[PDB]
Amino acid sequence: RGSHMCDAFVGTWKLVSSENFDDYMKEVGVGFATRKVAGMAKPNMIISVNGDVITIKSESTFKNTEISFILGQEFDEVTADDRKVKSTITLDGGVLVHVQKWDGKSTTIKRKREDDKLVVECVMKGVTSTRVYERA
Ligand SMILES: CCCCCCCCCCCCCCCC(=O)O
Repeated sequence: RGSHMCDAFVGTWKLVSSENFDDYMKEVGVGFATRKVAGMAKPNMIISVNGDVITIKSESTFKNTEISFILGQEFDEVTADDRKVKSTITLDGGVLVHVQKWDGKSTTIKRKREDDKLVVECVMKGVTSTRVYERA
């Protein structure tokens, strides 16, 4: 009912820069055609909070996806590249930390506020991709 910690994430955000995303997708195991088309996308990310439930939507020409979750509570996620993963998202000192597990593999996506930006760091096996979003 009062202000939530994650309120700083709430809003509509647009992708403005990406680094190393193709390499990150390769490490995750994303196939050629999906990497090419997904790498071209300039998504909007819409984040909202309602009680304990955080919703993150990604809208792009490639795919529209949405996840809703409670911090610390594992859920099923079908990713944009059609991985069926088990996901858990927590808040660690202001940073949303999203761990995806599938097929004995794991990747971590961190989302944080930096100045007026929302910075998304995707990490797989030593490869990091940084994606920067600004308010739409
Ligand atoms: C981010 C949506 C468009 C690109 C879809 C990428 C599909 C393959 C990789 C899935 C990992 C998703 C990484 C999230 C990064 C982000 O939201 O910008």
